[PDB]
Amino acid sequence: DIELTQSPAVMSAFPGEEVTMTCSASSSINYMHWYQQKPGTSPKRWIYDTSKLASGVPARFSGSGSGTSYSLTISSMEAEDAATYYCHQRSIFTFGSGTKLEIKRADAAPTVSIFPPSSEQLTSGGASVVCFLNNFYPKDINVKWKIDGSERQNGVLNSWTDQDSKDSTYSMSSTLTLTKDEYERHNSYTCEATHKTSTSPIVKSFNRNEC
Amino acid sequence: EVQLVESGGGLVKPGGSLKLSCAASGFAFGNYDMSWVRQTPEKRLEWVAFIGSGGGRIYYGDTMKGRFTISRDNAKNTLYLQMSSLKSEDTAMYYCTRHYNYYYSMDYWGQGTSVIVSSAKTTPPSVYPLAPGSAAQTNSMVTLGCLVKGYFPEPVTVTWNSGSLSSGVHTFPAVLQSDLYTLSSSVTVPSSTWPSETVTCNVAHPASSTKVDKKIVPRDC
Repeated sequence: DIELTQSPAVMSAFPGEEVTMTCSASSSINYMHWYQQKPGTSPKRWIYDTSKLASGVPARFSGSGSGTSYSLTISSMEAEDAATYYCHQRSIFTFGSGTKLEIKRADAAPTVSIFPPSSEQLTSGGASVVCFLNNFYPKDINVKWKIDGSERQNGVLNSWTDQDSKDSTYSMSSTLTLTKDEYERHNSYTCEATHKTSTSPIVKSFNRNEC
Repeated sequence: EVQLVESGGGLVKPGGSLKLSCAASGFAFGNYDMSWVRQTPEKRLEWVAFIGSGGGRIYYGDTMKGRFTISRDNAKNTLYLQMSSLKSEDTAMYYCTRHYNYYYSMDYWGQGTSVIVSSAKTTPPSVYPLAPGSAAQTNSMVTLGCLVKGYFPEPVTVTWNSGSLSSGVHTFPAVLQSDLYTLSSSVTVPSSTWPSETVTCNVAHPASSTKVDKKIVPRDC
């Protein structure tokens, strides 16, 4: 039918910048709407009828377009504007897939720490090695695991937090799960973070046969 | 004033059914068109159903295929959505919304009610203390953790010293390993205060109605 697409899918900017995001329609439609969502809460009416601001919306926001192309614009962006914005219109089944606006800030290297499997998880036949990478920027970051001098990439799961409310950093966990036997069969465990704050990685390790 | 409060969500097996409700306050419920909109785990938003002020005109979304039924009771200010023959792709957060004028923007939304459709069964979590051990740290700060593994369904809530430790906490989004969710939480405190002053993580799983405390203590080697 008439369907919507949005662009860009993700973008980041420093506060003080102009911001524009686009919503387009496979054929001509009118009276476009725009909804704001932040993690953990419901979508919220922001702009409606192509150009009308909902109540409580700063005058830095403006909406425009006609036919098959519409946009939402922000002057002098503020940190509170960070959110995902979705377009939708009265003849459309599926909402546009959203532009996520994120906050740009100064680069920062992660604080890294590594944790051997706990004694009580071992008693149950399992072994998770946990590595935290906290308070870095930008979000792009690489983690490498080495066991006994060899690189390993099988039982690893990585999870990022949403951009932090207070300082706009990101944190991530990287978890390597094994059984007890495979853990008992190797000695040196290393967690390595390669960011772009560092040509040289940040390294944290332990030996199983210690403690 | 205006309030939209939803209810009836929960966990159901494929093929099953469930009826959602949305209680209203603060306005003349009979004057307004109402809708249900759903957000998939992929954050995708879909117009599931629509109903006019009187209940005489109705619309359903494309993938609905006869299995949804929207109704209202303007005498009890309540909106309903009956779901039949559920599929896994019907898993979503479901929102009750109100319409403003005849271009059909949605000016008020409810808090949402979560519908999960799978064969998995409710499982309490395991909670393991993450102390440094053979990877001891040696600076002004120390980072500790708790590992939460093997629970279904979401969510869990993690606190530290019953909420007293709030700064320096990162609790990461859960990840699905084999129909069971796993999550970790870290906290950073001054190096001088541990184990001198106790650190405990508090894990709550509402669905299994379980509460467990794990003190983070140094190991025996």
